[PDB]
Amino acid sequence: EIVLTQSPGTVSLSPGERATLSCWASQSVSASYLAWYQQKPGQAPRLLIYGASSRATGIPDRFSGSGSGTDFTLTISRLEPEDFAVYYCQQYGTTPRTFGGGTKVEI
Amino acid sequence: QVQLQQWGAGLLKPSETLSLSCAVYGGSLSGYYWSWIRQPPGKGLEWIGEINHFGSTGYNPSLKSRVTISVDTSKSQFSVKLSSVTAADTAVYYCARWGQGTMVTV
Amino acid sequence: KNIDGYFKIYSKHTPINLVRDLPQGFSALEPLVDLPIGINITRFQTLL
Amino acid sequence: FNCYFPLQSYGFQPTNGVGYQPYRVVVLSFELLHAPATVCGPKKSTNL
Repeated sequence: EIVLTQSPGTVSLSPGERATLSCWASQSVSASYLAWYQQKPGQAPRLLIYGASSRATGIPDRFSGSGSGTDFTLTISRLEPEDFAVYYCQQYGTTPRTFGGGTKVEI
Repeated sequence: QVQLQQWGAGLLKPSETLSLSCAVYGGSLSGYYWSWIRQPPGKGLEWIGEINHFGSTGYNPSLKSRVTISVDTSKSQFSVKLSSVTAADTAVYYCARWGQGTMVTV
Repeated sequence: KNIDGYFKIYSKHTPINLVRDLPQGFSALEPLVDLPIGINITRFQTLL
Repeated sequence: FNCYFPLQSYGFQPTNGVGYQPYRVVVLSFELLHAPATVCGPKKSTNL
């Protein structure tokens, strides 16, 4: 039942700018049960952040996650030319594992 | 080395059933947790089912009593059997512990 | 006396009928206060 | 220029995001050194 509220739905930014993805849950998510996925167009889901603080293996250090409870926040400190993809967050603090709608990084 | 190849997808008439294939290379499916991930066109990810390595398995409520996931240790393959399919089940199913994605049209 | 971190203090008020020195008599000093000072003390001085 | 104050303020509006909100933080730090314990818990009895 945990619905993840991602905002904004779209975000247009230039390279080098800091990109922040907001992820709010309808219920407080215990122990930061938040996972971040970046999905390139025509590409499979790719994990970015696990536990909302632990980055995936081999993912760039520019990726960063933040927040606790009903706030999850993904930060890309320095935008990359291949960072313009859809990012979907997934909350697994309840048996019905649910993901967010996805935020599109535009140019 | 590590690769998860999906198979068994395709177009299916309403109310029919399907059996997924997820060939794993370099991994011990019976020894690590496995789950199947679907994504309808233009939507986000939806966790449907997961199978614990010891044998435990769970399914999301939208697929409860309709889906069945199992593994052939004799072939080290992950299977995701869905029954009573419908239009809403159309989604891209990639198997992860990720795989390559398998579009399901129904 | 201070032992094992505890500052033992034993006390006794008593009426006296004298002006010179310590009288001939007996009584004890029950404990009044224990303090977990845990600090070594090697000197002291009274306050008038 | 190239001389920046190392100290800056929090901006707390009720409109700021939930992750951009004030949170009163209480840090409870315990020590158990060789000194005796002094701060304990009030266990409750039964009848006699």
